[PDB]
Amino acid sequence: TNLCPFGEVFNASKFASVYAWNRKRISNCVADYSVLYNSTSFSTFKCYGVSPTKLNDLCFTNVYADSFVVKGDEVRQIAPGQTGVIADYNYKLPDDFTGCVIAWNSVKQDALTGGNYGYLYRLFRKSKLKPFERDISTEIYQAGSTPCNGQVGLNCYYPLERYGFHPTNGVNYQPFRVVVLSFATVCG
Amino acid sequence: STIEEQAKTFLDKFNHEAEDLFYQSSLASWNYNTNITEENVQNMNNAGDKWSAFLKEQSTLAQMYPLQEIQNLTVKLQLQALQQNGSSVLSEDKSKRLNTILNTMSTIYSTGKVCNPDNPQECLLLEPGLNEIMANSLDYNERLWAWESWRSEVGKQLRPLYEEYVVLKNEMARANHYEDYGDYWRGDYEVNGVDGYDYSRGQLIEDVEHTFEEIKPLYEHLHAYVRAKLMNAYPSYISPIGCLPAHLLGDMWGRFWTNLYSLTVPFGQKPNIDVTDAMVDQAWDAQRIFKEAEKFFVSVGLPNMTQGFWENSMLTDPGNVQKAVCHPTAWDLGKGDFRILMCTKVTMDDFLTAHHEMGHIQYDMAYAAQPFLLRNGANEGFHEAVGEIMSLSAATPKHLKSIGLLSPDFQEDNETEINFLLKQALTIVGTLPFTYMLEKWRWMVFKGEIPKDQWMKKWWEMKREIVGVVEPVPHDETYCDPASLFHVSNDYSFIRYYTRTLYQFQFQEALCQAAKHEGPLHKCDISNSTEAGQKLFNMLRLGKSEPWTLALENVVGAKNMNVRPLLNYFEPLFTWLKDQNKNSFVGWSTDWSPYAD
Ligand SMILES: [Zn+2]
Repeated sequence: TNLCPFGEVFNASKFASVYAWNRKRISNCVADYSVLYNSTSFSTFKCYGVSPTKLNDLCFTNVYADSFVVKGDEVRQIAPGQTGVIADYNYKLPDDFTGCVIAWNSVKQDALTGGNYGYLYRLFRKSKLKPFERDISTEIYQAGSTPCNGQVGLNCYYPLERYGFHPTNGVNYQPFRVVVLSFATVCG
Repeated sequence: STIEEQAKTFLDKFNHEAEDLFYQSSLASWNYNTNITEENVQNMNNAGDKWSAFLKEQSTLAQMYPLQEIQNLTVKLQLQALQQNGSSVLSEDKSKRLNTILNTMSTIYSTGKVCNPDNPQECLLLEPGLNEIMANSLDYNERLWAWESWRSEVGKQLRPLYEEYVVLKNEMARANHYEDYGDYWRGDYEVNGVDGYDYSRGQLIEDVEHTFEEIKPLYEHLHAYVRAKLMNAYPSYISPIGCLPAHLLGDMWGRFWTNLYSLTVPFGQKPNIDVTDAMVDQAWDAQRIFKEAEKFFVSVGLPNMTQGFWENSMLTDPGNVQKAVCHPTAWDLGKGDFRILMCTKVTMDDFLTAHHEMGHIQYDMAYAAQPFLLRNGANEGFHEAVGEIMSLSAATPKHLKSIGLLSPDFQEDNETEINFLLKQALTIVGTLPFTYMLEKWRWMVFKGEIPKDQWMKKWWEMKREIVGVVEPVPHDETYCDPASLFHVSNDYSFIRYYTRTLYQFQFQEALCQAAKHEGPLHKCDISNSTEAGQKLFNMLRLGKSEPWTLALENVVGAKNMNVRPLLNYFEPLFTWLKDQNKNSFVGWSTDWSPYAD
């Protein structure tokens, strides 16, 4: 009846920083689930709870999709049950995930010679993130036993740090765009 | 909220803000070293100005997490490397002298030239000119001249600076609670708080000395042999029982006796191994050399060079326009950018010194996953020694027939091997007395056991006693010969070369025992041997995260420097030399000299 706008989520030119990861809610529509396989660009494309072929022949109650940018050493933490700054303090997936994490290298776009620092991540938090939680608080981290007074100093750090994306990193430290497809009106 | 937890968080902000500032410096220090332009000279210094300043900012910060409250030793190690407030411990007025001295000394050494009496029209730098004399010339007086005019016309200028140098450097070393500056340098080997693996600074002077004593028999017999061979090239100038004249040793100082090979080849009838010619014919490029070097490391399991290594490294030489420093170098720039910069000619000796550099890169890449501060070899000597064993294994005739650069019609009789071993002895064994002296002279100066009015007295006494080498012209306290050597007048420790030599044969014995090699060690070749790779990598991936005595013991099974593998590598030569000397004199008199006086 209606087509699911997954392209404008994959085809978008600008992405969110991983700490403020985007989420678009796809419902009451129908789209192709194999237009995401013979793309042969996705370095990573692993469903952790479902199967690409079956999806077409199953209808779903809710298809959510999240989009963000992380470094290559960290797309491994966009997987169920892992620990790391990104998965603990920026984007957490549940242990009962039924879905699919799709990624690819974006040096072409997100790396600029001499610096590209637009993308952020949250280095410190007071606790870990409940699954699918989003924390966007630019509030000072009290690492010490000394209060910070909204002022940076000894054992008091600003929580966001900046990704430096250069086009001569290792695949190690290069930018990467991720999409996390989450899962009775969205058919196929 | 304990100090250890707080220290971890501080190190964890330092690890993320340095990985980029250190990458901005490496990234800009590459452009000055590949495009040499006065513009790029400035982008470099600013990047290093930012980096250098950032460290001392963090340095003063780290000190509010005292080690006295740190238990996790990796945490303790990082805080230590960072808490060392270093040369800033002086007054700001003295730090200006110290750095202007170091820069004045450096700019004298690089820019010193001497001009020749019988032709003032021609003047010579050391850089390309005197070094060509001191390597090839067979005329005693010309060698005498380039030796003596350097140590006087340029060595004298460094004498006053060197005094002021020592005075200031001592102030910094004591302030940091080292007894002298030589003691400060010995701290590189220092290990504490780990049982059965500790290692004090004062334990190095003994071990370097206890190990040198087992070198003497080999050296003495190499000395005597080379002397007898020199006593032909210079019939009326050399005494068959006297020290060797310092200007006849093959280069400006005698650091390596490499250039004396033609004047001392054992079986000169035998055709030497030089594959320079087999490469040209099968068409080889710096791409192929470094592709071959890459293959050797993959035959032992190690990872192949990163995609960005092939794209950003400088392997050849545009030349003409752009002006790079062509010293072979290996680069850990940060964030996965590994690069080797070498202006590679199609020689063989440039193919073996590329296996050296990729050894570095292979090593840099193993401990790349460590924390930022713990990214360096286990000690100063570890990192060049990993490279030498790669040249040792690739130079071998067994290896050159694998890759197809040596003819299968090459006969490996005993004579070609004694010829191969002696060329190794001139370099490897030569520099050990030379290196052990030069530090022990400094160690003493910094300890004050040698006054200013006995500086050059006790230098050449030690050249005579320890090294069997004599000056051709008497030198007073107005000279300053030590600082006529590049390491001395640039503020670099030099015992690193002594310990690296000993390590590499320990490493090479092991890796060649796990490759199930049967034969003399000198013919080993750890290629195709992934059991060898795995034992090496296990140490490589540590980095300085473990006490160096444990890294060495991960490979060779011993907690210390060991000469028994060194002697072993050269024993087929040693025994030949002994017979060769049955009617020569072995040793030297401390009080002969080539001059009336
Ligand atoms: Zn090297």
